[PDB]
Amino acid sequence: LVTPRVLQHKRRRIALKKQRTKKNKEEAAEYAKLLAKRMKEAKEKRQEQIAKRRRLSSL
Amino acid sequence: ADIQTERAYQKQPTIFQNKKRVLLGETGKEKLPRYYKNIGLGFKTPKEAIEGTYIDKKCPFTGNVSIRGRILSGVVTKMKMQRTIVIRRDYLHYIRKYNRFEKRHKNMSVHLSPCFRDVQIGDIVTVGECRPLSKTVRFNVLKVTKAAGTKKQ
Amino acid sequence: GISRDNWHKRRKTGGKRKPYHKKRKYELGRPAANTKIGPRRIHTVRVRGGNKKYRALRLDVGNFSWGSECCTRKTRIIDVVYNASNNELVRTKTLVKNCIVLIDSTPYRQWYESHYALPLGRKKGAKLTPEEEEILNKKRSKKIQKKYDERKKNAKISSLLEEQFQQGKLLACIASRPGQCGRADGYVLEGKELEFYLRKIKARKG
Amino acid sequence: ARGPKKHLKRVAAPKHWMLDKLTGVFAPRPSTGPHKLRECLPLIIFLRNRLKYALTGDEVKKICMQRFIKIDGKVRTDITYPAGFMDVISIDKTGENFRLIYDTKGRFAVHRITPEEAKYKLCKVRKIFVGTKGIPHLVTHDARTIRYPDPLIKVNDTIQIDLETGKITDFIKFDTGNLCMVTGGANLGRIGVITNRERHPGSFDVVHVKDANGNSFATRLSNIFVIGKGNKPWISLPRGKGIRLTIAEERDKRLAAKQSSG
RNA sequence: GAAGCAUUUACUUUGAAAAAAUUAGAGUGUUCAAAGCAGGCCCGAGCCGCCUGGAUACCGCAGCUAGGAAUAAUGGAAUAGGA
RNA sequence: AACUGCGAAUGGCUCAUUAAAUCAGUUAUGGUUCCUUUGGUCGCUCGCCACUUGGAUAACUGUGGUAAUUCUAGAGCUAAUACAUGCCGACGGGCGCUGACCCCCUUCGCGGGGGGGAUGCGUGCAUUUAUCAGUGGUGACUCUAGAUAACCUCGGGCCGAUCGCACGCCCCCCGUGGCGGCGACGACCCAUUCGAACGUCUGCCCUAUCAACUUUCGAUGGUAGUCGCCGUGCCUACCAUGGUGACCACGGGUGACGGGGAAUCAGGGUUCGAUUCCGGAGAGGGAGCCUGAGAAACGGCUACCACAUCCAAGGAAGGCAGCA
Ligand SMILES: [Mg+2]
Ligand SMILES: [Mg+2]
Ligand SMILES: [Mg+2]
Ligand SMILES: [Mg+2]
Ligand SMILES: [Mg+2]
Ligand SMILES: [Mg+2]
Repeated sequence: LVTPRVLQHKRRRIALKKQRTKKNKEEAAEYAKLLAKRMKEAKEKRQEQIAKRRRLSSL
Repeated sequence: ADIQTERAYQKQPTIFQNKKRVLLGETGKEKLPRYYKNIGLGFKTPKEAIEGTYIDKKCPFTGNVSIRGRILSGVVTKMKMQRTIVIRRDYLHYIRKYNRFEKRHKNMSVHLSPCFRDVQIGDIVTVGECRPLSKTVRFNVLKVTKAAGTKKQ
Repeated sequence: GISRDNWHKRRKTGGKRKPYHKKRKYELGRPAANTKIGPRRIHTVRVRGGNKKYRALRLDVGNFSWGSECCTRKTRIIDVVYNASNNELVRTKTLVKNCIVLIDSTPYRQWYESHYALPLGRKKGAKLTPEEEEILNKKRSKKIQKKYDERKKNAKISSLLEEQFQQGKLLACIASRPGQCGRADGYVLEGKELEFYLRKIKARKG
Repeated sequence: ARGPKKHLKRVAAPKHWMLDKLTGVFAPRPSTGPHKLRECLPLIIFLRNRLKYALTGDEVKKICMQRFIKIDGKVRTDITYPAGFMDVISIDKTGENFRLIYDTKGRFAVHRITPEEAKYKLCKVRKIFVGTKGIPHLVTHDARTIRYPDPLIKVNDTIQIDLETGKITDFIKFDTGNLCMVTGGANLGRIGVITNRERHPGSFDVVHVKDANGNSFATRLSNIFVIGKGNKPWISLPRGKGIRLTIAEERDKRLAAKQSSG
């Protein structure tokens, strides 16, 4: 029998879907900016190593 | 003589041979690519495994075995029983009451890949433990050391 | 039942060993599937851990790959023609892991006609006209004809595959294990192993 | 045996539990959980044998079923739940907030920490792998699976996570000169500074540790839990600070203590 | 510090790992003891409790690890295919 | 009461078997399975009931059978987190092939170099193949993740038709709907815990009045399979002729379960360990299975053998090496 308790349970299930897809989106965006800043640092260290090669190739 | 001496076609499973050989290539000479791997623990891959043409699915360098566990040594005693040799491992067993030793030995059958060509009786081999390869074979030859030889008559 | 234990074999020295326990459930075997060619019949068996296996008892279709062209099509299996283990597995038409089969070649040639726009496997041509002329020509545009010609310059197929496509049947090799997975999938034989297996099949003839 | 065992005899129990002999045949038999059987402390013995808030197992069962015992911020009602190392037990009716860390005898000591410290814990990275759709994961010395960690974090490093979110706050690398605690073996519970790590391919790596008094010792890499950046621990060390006293100087200290108070 | 050892072993010393119980052994007046793993200190009473233990050793041979290198075995240049 | 779920594979007992077997220390799974706990994951898929679909069956009523059992038949009801069947939403699209058409181009008659694109065909995880490139990782991958072409088993993989406790919030389009917190149960998969199973190295009593064994009917190895949870003569086909032994193989005995340990007591040693902890094995003897994550289970079943109980002689029921 359809009861407002049953409809409340259905709404609760849909709300769990909403909150977990929002969780996925937020986590992915935060990790995207983390993977920017990290290995942006590693790229600039490789550029520093290349600049060290250039510095020690002209003395 | 050739490598295709069985009823089934012998090939390395991870090499695709039919890679669209067209007129831009030479007919010949073509040489099909060779799969080999570096096993760890500081053991060099022999060059005969690099440009040999044998197919051996139990070879530690061109096959599907992985070396893990124990690394042992022994002396070759039999070289019958194709692609497999018998080595002998001598050791001393301590007996407490007489506080002396006695001399014991154990044979184990090991897989000898055809990347080791000049192997003779009396040679010292290094073996590495792998998964069971047959009823009695659990080790695989990694390195062959000659004994008092290299000069013949 | 049928058991695949170790303690019933003789020792390495040849000595006879005694059993110290009854045969356990974890060391059982089962009767072989003996997959044949016919309308599809698959029985499931409940296995260790509650998982499933699929005894393919009779199979008629399979998923085979060209490989050189990277074309995978479902196609019908016609016959078993060679087996490296046993000849009775050929004469009883049994599908096992490394057997050599004959498969229908129409999906592969249909992909070839649709992709390269060259007639493949045609004896004399201009016979199936109201389908083949419209599937080869299209009166297509210019740049698309240019890219089709760029495909056309690298569209040569070996002579063995050519005569097999003329015959309508291709030689393939199973790569899955029917009776474990319930499927008979594989690849089309090409090149050196095609020559090898053709020589073998010729050799048993006479 | 035809299946898994569900009992545990009393003399077969872990020694560091300090169970006696005459009070039973059986031992509490910790349930399956985020800690191993030999490296845990089920709630029944922590609540009955160490804190003595209970005298039997029924009293433990009812104070658990009143639903105020919190392990890592979650209410646990299973009286044989494996508590395990570096885990925070909060009572928060009496307001204790213990943490489980070894003393220098290799035994789980009662260690009261402040309410502000009970927000976080230290976890040791045991695996990093990439899951489906190319997203990385890590598995701690607990069963915790953290998704999207920092890409600088490698295996057998430690991470500071905060409870009730599970997110990573900070981490330190396993590097020479960092403070560590030994979490298994003969030197269990000792605290020192990493000086050397020599690698044995195939076999286990051994790490050489020097404590505050210069007593150098070695142990396997699996029994190393880094706890601080260089010299300062990130948690509160227990009484004794992980310095193992010899039996002679411990006897001297005990005699001096009984002379002062006696 | 990344890499390797100008032989490889035995030997010896060290370090890890060798269940608990039992044995040896530290502490503790079970009324003594065999035992046990406990206990001890102030109350003029709020004391709405304080201190402390539940060590340590040993665990053959085989396996792993780091120093020594005498003793014992073994190896390198003689058709030089030597460094 | 009964259906459903779970447990009954732990514990207890005994030491008959068992001599590189069991077992101990060591090591391995990069060669596998794993109920439960714990942590991840559960709008990632473009595709005329959803404000809830369908049929039964117990308990219950009632008519019985048999000498006899935890034996059950026929009739009439009624449930589900049992058994099935099956949407909506997210959902706007994105991405990859396909490309009729449309636009700017060397322009001269063309060769043109770039762009938009209607229409189609596919898409997620798991499965089974094949190909390509080389985000994290190990001493070492044929690892992990990615890309492509497909497949995806009707004894047919997931993508919630389940259940409690608080009861609240938004209303224009309009007051009749729409939203919400905390749990319980559930799940394909990954990790974790408890393991289990298979392996590596070394180690066992007496006997030669046991010196050669094994190999037709697998003995040792190779190739391809089959089966299995996986590695492997585990089994099959085709080959090769191997493998072990005076450093005691093979065979026989044991009044032999192994070990931690026990007695003795200069140092050495000699005996003992059925027996409360760990490991194994068995349930009168052999054999075969069902169910389940897990058993070749015996306080489960089937059969034979040996004992044995009740019977109205048609049948039926057994298993103390659990506690007494
Ligand atoms: Mg059950
Ligand atoms: Mg006996
Ligand atoms: Mg015994
Ligand atoms: Mg027992
Ligand atoms: Mg049994
Ligand atoms: Mg039985």
